[PDB]
Amino acid sequence: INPIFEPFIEAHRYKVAKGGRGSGKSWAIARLLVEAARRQPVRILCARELQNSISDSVIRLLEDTIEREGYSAEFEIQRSMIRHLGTNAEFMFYGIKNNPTKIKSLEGIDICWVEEAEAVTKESWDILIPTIRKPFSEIWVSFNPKNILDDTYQRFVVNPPDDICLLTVNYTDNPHFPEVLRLEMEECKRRNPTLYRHIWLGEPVSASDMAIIKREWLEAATDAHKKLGWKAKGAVVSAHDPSDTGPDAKGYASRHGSVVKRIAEGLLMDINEGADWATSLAIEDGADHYLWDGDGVGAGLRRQTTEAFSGKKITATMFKGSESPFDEDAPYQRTIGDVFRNKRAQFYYALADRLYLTYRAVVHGEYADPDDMLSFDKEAIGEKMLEKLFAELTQIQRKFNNNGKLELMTKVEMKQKLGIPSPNLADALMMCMH
Ligand SMILES: Nc1ncnc2c1ncn2[C@@H]1O[C@H](COP(=O)(O)OP(=O)(O)OP(=O)(O)O)[C@@H](O)[C@H]1O
Repeated sequence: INPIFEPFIEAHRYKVAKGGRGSGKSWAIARLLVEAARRQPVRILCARELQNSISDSVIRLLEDTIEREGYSAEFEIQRSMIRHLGTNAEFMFYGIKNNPTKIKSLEGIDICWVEEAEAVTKESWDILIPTIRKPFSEIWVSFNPKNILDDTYQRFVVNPPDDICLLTVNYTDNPHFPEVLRLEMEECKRRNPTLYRHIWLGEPVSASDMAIIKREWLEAATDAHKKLGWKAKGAVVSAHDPSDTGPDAKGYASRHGSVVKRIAEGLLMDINEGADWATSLAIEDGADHYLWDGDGVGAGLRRQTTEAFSGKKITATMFKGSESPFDEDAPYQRTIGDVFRNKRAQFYYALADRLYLTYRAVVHGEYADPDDMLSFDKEAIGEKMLEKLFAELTQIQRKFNNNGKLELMTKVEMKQKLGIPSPNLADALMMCMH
């Protein structure tokens, strides 16, 4: 048996293994679980978040282990069950989303193994954990970490329970590391160091220290006009971000007063189609104002935009983020110009203060004028889009400036350094602060 896992044979209420791909932690566990089964009448539940059929489950890998060691002649193998013929030990495999009624009813569970545990939401941990309540029962947990603010990572790494054996492992710890995987992993290290550290060295997605917007604010911000009770009041503003000539997706944002109402992504579109797209959406959303990025490829859109808005009262404006700050000589509320390097920084910061405010209002009770907060309308926007947006905002980053000014990493630099695509929803949403 693979020696790092030695602490698991001892008796802990919580046994957790976290790591990257190819760290041999599914194989090891299936091994230990099998060996335990040959020597004790243990009822072993194997639970996952989603199990739409039996093939999604860890049964195939227990059949493979069983055959690999040569134990085949000891076990009974059916469709949804494995049983040891001597000890009478039993494996069963359910999904926590599919059969919550069945999982509460189960009786006498000694060992529960959650696998692919990173997908397991909080509502499932709350349903499961009490059901494994026999004394000296253990709950075994394997997982690759995604975001640092997901429940599973919170529950065991951040705010651990009592009696936890926490093992960390990478491929750097796998004695039998297949070439099939060594290949995928070398390709990755070279093409995208940042995705590599996520995937293979199992480092979770966390807030950078240079980040201007906290995830928590965004959550707080969601439906914050429904939580504090105030309505969308103001002009409607729409923003289009034309992206580039690359694969990256076009952005459109839009709000009514302090409430954001549409976040749309524009796909498979050139500059003019993309132009026609956002232009119609701004008409559709009854925009009073409509801006767009002209810094790059968007510079020549001007004529096509004003022609689209002919007949309607809609101000169209080419926004340039690299230009000096709006009202740069005005004092800061030391001048504006002293404080921001360009309009791009100015308006991401407007956004963040707005967010931060709402967050203080929603979460600590502190008053703030609804004209100063920001609220995401979840029904309007639709949770898919909403999530894409939140993933992007939280990567917007501060970079050093030699004159003490506030300045952001440019989209090109984020793409180059973070290996992420261009944050065009964020950039579209940012432009709405004007
Ligand atoms: N004890 C072992 N003996 C032989 N090969 C092993 C052993 N442990 C791991 N391996 C090899 O390393 C590979 C990775 O194993 P495993 O699937 O457990 O990794 P994992 O941590 O579950 O990764 P993932 O997160 O992709 O599920 C396996 O396919 C296997 O071929």
